[PDB]
Amino acid sequence: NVQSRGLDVAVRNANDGISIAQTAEGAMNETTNILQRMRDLSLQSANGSNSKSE
Amino acid sequence: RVAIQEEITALNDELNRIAETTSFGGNKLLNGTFSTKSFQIGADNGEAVMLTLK
Repeated sequence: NVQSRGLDVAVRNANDGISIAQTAEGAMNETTNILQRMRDLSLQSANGSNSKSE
Repeated sequence: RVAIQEEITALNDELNRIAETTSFGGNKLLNGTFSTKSFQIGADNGEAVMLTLK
């Protein structure tokens, strides 16, 4: 009985850890998308056609 | 000979006007201030080609 109740808590704690790892990954999804945009801008800015203004 | 020289000087001033005014969005090209500019053609950095305008 003690092991069954403890195992029920264990699934709850495993799920909570899945929740935190899931949320952290979701935020890093947009960090990747932002960095990719910064990389496209950098490549566009490396061209010699641009003057200082652009 | 002086009459021909008049059109020679008008045309010579025409060449200097072309050199000093030709531009790509205000970026003068033919007056020698363009010098060498590298154009980035590639998905990764470091792949650029040097265009020289004289």
